[PDB]
Amino acid sequence: MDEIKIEKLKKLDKKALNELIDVYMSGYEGLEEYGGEGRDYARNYIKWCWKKASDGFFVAKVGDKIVGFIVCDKDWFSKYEGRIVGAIHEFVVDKKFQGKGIGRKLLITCLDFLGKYNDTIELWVGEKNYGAMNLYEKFGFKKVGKSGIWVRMIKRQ
Amino acid sequence: EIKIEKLKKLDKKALNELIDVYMSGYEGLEEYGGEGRDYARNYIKWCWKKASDGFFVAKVGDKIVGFIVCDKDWFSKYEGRIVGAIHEFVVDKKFQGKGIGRKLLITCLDFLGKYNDTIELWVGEKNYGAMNLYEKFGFKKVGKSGIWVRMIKRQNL
Ligand SMILES: CC(=O)SCCNC(=O)CCNC(=O)[C@H](O)C(C)(C)COP(=O)(O)OP(=O)(O)OC[C@H]1O[C@@H](n2cnc3c(N)ncnc32)[C@H](O)[C@@H]1OP(=O)(O)O
Ligand SMILES: CC(=O)SCCNC(=O)CCNC(=O)[C@H](O)C(C)(C)COP(=O)(O)OP(=O)(O)OC[C@H]1O[C@@H](n2cnc3c(N)ncnc32)[C@H](O)[C@@H]1OP(=O)(O)O
Repeated sequence: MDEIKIEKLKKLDKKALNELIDVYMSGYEGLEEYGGEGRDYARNYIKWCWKKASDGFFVAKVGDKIVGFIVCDKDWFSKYEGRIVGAIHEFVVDKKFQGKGIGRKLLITCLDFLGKYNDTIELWVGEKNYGAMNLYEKFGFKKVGKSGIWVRMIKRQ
Repeated sequence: EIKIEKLKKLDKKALNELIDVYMSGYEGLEEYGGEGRDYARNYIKWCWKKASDGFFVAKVGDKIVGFIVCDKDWFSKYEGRIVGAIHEFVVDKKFQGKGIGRKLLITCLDFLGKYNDTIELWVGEKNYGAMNLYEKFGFKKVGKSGIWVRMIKRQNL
């Protein structure tokens, strides 16, 4: 059938950005409280993620279309850990492609990538996002703090 | 650093290195006593003959420290069709807990994913460490025969 290919996004052209935005909007539908409203919010955040961590921008593809992506930052400073750590800035899969193990593949790819650089991985997830938190805990992430509607999770080597 | 590559030839050097890894991971095959290496040798040769194109090794320098045997042509009567299979997967104890297994499994899934939508494997009933790792990669327990548990990873449409 169709292969789920995980690869580093080589470049963020208007075309790729458009696809990422569609995936983002699709995946965050219903979770606007955390994903923001409108394609503009998505466009700006994705561009920021690319500028900050293009080296760890992985996309899941089925054919010629991107169906999900994860942004891994090997150079993130955490005031909580008081040092440079790994971070996941974004992680989303097209709604139509969710529940098929694609997110799992992206997360494993992320852990393998960051594992070469950091002994700690930090992330923030919405407090109502029990689904994402369940996935993270299954991979060793633990809740360690909060900030408003956001929960901080960490994984140590 | 760790390097993952397809084994191109099962020569004397590679074979003895593979036996060393196998013996380490399976704590010496003490039931066989002085013939332990002979049993490991014959099994490795069998794996190589049956699935050489999916025989990957992890190397630290010029020495093999781990390996995985991926079979893209395994008939499973349980699934009632040809599926992908993992015959063996082991990392030298001195090199375990460093992400080598994860790298080998990612390589395995990438390889088999080009041919099969289903991957089957059998693991010891008390091998909680391996089962945990397989479950993180999407494998699910689906059966048992004697002291062996059958696990399957099936990609959904
Ligand atoms: C740093 C952050 O970016 S936090 C923000 C994370 N992103 C989002 O919330 C955006 C919206 N959600 C998504 O895009 C996706 O649901 C993701 C990325 C969270 C998960 O990816 P998916 O491809 O849907 O999941 P995948 O099919 O690989 O399976 C994920 C596993 O995690 C868990 N999981 C995922 N979603 C849920 C859920 N809604 N409820 C319960 N468990 C869940 C399960 O253990 C599941 O395994 P299973 O199928 O064996 O039960
Ligand atoms: C089809 C079959 O072949 S079944 C036979 C499977 N093989 C065997 O039983 C042989 C003996 N075992 C081995 O050789 C190895 O332990 C393997 C191949 C199972 C795993 O390889 P490894 O290189 O050790 O594991 P790797 O380092 O990639 O990651 C393993 C994960 O397992 C657990 N683990 C491994 N070491 C530790 C540790 N020191 N502390 C805590 N958990 C650990 C964790 O869940 C670890 O977490 P992470 O993923 O968050 O880092």
